[PDB]
Amino acid sequence: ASQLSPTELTEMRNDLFNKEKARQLSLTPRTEKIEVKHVGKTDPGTVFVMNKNISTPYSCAMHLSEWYCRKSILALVDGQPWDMYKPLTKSCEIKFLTFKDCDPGEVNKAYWRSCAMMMGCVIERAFKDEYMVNLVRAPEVPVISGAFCYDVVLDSKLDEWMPTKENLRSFTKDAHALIYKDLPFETLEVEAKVALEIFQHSKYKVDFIEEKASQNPERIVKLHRIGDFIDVSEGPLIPRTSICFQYEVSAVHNLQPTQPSLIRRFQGVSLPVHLRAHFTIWDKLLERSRKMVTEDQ
Amino acid sequence: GKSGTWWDEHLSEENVPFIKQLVSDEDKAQLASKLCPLKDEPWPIHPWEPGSFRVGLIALKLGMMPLWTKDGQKHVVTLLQVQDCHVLKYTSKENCNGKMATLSVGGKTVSRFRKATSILEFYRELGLPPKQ
Amino acid sequence: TEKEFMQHARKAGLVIPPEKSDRSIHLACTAGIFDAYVPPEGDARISSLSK
Amino acid sequence: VKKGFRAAFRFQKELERQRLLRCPPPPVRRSEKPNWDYHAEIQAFGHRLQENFSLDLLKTAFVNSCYIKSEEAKRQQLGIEKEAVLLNLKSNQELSEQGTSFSQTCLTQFLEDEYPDMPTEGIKNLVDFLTGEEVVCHVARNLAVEQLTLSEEFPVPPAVLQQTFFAVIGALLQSSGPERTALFIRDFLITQMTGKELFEMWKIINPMGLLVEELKKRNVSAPESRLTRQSGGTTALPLYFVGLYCDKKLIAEGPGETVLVAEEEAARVALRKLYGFTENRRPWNYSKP
Amino acid sequence: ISHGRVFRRMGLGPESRIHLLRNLLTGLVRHERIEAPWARVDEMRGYAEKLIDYGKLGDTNERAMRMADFWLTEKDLIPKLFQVLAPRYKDQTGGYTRMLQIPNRSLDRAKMAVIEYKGNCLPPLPLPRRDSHLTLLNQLLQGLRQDLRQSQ
Amino acid sequence: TARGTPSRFLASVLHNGLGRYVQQLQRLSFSVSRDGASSRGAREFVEREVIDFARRNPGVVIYVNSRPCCVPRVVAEYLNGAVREESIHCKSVEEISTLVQKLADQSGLDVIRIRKPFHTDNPSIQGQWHPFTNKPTTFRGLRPREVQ
Amino acid sequence: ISRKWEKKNKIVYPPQLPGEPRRPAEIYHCRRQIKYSKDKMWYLAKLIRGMSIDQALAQLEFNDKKGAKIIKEVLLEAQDMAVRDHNVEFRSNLYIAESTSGRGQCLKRIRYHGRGRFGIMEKVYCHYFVKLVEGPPPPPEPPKTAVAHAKEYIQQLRSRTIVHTL
Amino acid sequence: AAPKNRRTIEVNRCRRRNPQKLIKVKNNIDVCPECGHLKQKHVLCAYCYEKVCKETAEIRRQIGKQEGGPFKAPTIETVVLYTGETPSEQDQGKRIIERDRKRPSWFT
Ligand SMILES: [Zn+2]
Repeated sequence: ASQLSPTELTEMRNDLFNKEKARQLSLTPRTEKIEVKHVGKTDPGTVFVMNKNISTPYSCAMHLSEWYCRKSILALVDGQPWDMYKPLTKSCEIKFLTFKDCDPGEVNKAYWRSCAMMMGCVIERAFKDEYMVNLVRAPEVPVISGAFCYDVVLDSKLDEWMPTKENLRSFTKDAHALIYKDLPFETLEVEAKVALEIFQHSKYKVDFIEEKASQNPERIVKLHRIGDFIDVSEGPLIPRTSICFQYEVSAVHNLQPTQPSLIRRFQGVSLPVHLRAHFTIWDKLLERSRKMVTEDQ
Repeated sequence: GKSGTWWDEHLSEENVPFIKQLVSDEDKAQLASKLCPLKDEPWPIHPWEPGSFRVGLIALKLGMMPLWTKDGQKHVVTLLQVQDCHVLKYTSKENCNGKMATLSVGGKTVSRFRKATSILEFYRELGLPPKQ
Repeated sequence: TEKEFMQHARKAGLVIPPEKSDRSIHLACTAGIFDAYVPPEGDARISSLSK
Repeated sequence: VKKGFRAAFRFQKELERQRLLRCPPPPVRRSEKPNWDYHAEIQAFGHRLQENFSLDLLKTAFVNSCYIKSEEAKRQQLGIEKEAVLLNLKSNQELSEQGTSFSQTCLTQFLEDEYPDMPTEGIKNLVDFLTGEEVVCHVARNLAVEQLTLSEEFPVPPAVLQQTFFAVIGALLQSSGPERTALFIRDFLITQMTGKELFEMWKIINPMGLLVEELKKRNVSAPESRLTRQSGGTTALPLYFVGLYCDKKLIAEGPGETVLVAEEEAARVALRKLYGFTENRRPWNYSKP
Repeated sequence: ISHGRVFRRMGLGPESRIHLLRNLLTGLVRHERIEAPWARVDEMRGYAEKLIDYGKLGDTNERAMRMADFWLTEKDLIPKLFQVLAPRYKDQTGGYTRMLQIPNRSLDRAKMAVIEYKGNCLPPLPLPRRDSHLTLLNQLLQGLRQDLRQSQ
Repeated sequence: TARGTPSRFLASVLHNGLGRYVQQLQRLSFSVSRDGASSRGAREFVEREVIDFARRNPGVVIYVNSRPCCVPRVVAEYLNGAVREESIHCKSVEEISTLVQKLADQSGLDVIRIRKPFHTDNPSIQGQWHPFTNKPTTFRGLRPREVQ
Repeated sequence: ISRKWEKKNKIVYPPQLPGEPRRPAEIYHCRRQIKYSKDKMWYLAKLIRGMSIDQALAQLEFNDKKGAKIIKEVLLEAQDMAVRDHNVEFRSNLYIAESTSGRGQCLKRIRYHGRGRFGIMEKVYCHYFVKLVEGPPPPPEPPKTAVAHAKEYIQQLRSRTIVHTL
Repeated sequence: AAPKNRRTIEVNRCRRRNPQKLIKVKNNIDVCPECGHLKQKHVLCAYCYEKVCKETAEIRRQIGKQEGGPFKAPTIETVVLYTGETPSEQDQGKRIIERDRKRPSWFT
């Protein structure tokens, strides 16, 4: 830990991320073939001959049809939800999950994780430079609650203020500007040592990486990026950042008595393009999302 | 290309009656909230002057009926029902044409699911059901 | 006001010379191999001079 | 059919012309076309500008290094020995060096004696423009040195064209007098300045700062900008005339659509007046002493 | 001007319209599922409702007997109407003759409907299911409902 | 017709008359026939006047091909890359001499509508007119109906 | 008769230098002598003109016109041959660049008008031409804004000279 | 009434190429959740309807085989059975039609 400008911190973080991605692309010498089967319901028996650690379930959807690319939000690699731009590794079986499936719980969780990550990206780059803004983590609140949340610790000078409606609308406008540019949710699986060396600064992120690499015997934590923002998240994410259609930030709340310092919780609600609600229903959801949600035990 | 949509397209079998019930209750509560104009903050009430004109209303044509006068004559009448008539907005004398002030008045209540979004925002700010 | 279309064409070859002819098609090659040369299974291992 | 041959020949020629128009072939060198005699072309070139070149020196000035490398590569790949003249082709490098150096010094002397109140930076940028790639390439192409040039890449890349042009200048310098070649570079390079503004060859960035430091050099206190005229300020098509006053005395004026651009134009006008490069200046005197 | 004018002009006259609807209704009673142009199916559905009501009026009712005798042209579906169809809808009041839109007729590109009496031992039609309650919007609305119940 | 044809402005090639005048004609290539009634004027032009023309102007390279042709021709090539081809088919020697002298006299620029037969690069010396020329100023620059 | 659209798939390009754009694949297909009117076919081709392959097939599947299924068949064979012959990996990564109809060879019949008079009936035929380019459909040109309108008006004002003088 | 003058190709293009005469783009089209064969909203899927119609046709052919001749219409309910699938206790009085198949996994 030393003195570093946030801009140079982002540049060095991106450089390390790209170097790791390059070495992951490079340790495989030649193009290898995988026979990924389609265990879905609409196009059964379809096998794709894809490239190892190069091609993606979005590429499989491109082979199938354009509707698959448009509607498929998650993949299922033999048991598990994969984000749409994660290169495939072994000869597997695949199934595409959309927002209107019978059991869309996995895609709901992934969509809310993505929305929380976008909200954190908007928050980190919307405050004065001489305040220290640090992201603690995004609690894995359930969709049945009113909103997704992000925990942020601000510098000591801002332990007495509260953002007003204009500032909240500014946060929503930043979120919509982020939505307007189609940014893929790039993914990466790295080792614990590399994960620590990318961040190297925030003790909150350090303990987050420790907690996320302890339960894995291989000490691997997932890493995701939109544009030049990099966050640590649990579980996969949605392919594109324009999937969200309605996006807002509702309010921010404090939880002081659990720590000498102050941790704020930003809350927000979003609805995808496939599931847009009417003006009145969206107003109802907006009004509910302003309530504090406490699901951490 | 974004497909069209209506209010109850993605709503579930159980969520449709809930949404209808909740929206109707909010509508009725908003309608009942305006029952006491003289207690909220009434605008000053001026005496009637000779060259003065007051506001009208929006009614609904119910039908026609016979009627008789004390001299035995018969006249046909038309029944006009005032369903939900409220004053919506008031423009100043100089803000429309400088000739006369204007009062906008709304008719019977309609559904919020089939109105323009700007109209919905206007009625949300006013705190009243939308008018036909 | 009395005209139709034409050019009835077929795009497949056939065996019409043997139907009736006193001359035959002169061939220059054969159908396959008289007998396949089975290579030794460990030819790569025995790629040296001799054993 | 109709009997005859004249209409058929005419239509065949028309069709050939239309095919050539629709699918034009890539352009080729003039040396690759039928009517070409290189010695006659060189002599006519020398004669047309009314100069007495040394013939061998002109050939040397028209040879290029890349041409020599291509020829030796061709001979070594064909396995044929041609080491009788390839080892003596003696490319135009030194002639180009001499020509470029003398052209720079002569243009500098000309412009310095024509505009004494010019800065060294302004004179240097004027010389850089006049010897610049685009101007010398245009002059060389219009004077037909691109035809006699020997090199690959028939386009004759602008660097190679400029090198050969200054090699011709140096060959004239070696063959004849420095005064003669000074007249040559006058006639074919100074004339390129006609109808051009100073700040179209200098390409300055901060005219106000330049004017301020010029007045500081000249012991002039400071120019204050005042709005001398305006017509329409609340419209989308405004006109402003801003004048620069030094010690309550007007030194320059400039128009613009905005006050800022009007002030910048006034500063540019002041710089032009101070440096003596105006549209009203004495035209260049093309004559003989 | 056709303000408030039900009963579209179908055949070559009112009698032709009635006979076309009668043929469609007889086919529906026989087959439990009939595909035909959309407007004719609409009129025939309106008629099939009241046919089932007349069947529920009772076997021994003379008026119902005459109505069934007119509206069924095969005379072997009248026992069906009185002892299979009417006793099938004893509990329900008016909820039968499900009607759906099928893509289009091939030749003249006519708008086509399918109509079926409910019950219908035939295989089920691909009915349009509503969105599942586990979707994101429905889960948000369910959370709103639970929060409202708690606030009550 | 001008509306049905291209146009250009009056111009020089490389500022010809500013320093030294240079002959814009580069090459003349003649196709003339040994036999053939149509190449008789060209034949006698080559016999007599081509040598004197070449001696008169040495900045022009003249080639004579002498090939069988039904239509003798002259191709004029100019310093600016312009190529012009003319037929000297069944022309007298005086006609051909006038043609070649005209070719040597012209520049390579296109013979199209000339559009305003003068080209000045400094049209104004005392300053171009603008709506504020010939307009007096007011005290403090006060526009009409002002207060201070 | 001319058949030049058929021979546009026989063009062989020289191998690209390594550092070059991808040069997306280019597939031409057509159907000749369709028993349909060329104007009626032009309307469907105009609708299909700018879409991607999947969107065009979707639009043609629910059009109740005789030529809609014909164009759908042509597009399906074009897609199959694009993937099979012209080395297009993603079957959905195709868009329609050119889609047009042309007149075919027709026939003439007698019409027998209501006297000893008559007319000549024409039995109409048409061709359909399609061209698929590998890659996503190009974005539509956005309408020009008031900023662009003002910019071009200002440039028009600035471009004007003093005419018929020096 | 006869046309006084021939209509030009420019006028004809303006008339027959304006947006009122063009085909409109429809946004009712989405994928069928079952069979994924591109149905249209508010309209049944052609693939699924054809499947159901084929099964109904086979069942009706069996009905005609069992019924004998015309004018039969049994006065009892009906139930369709498949390979195995012993009849249930509730469907006693019903007519039984079992053709020969494995029950499709959409008809229960
Ligand atoms: Zn289906």
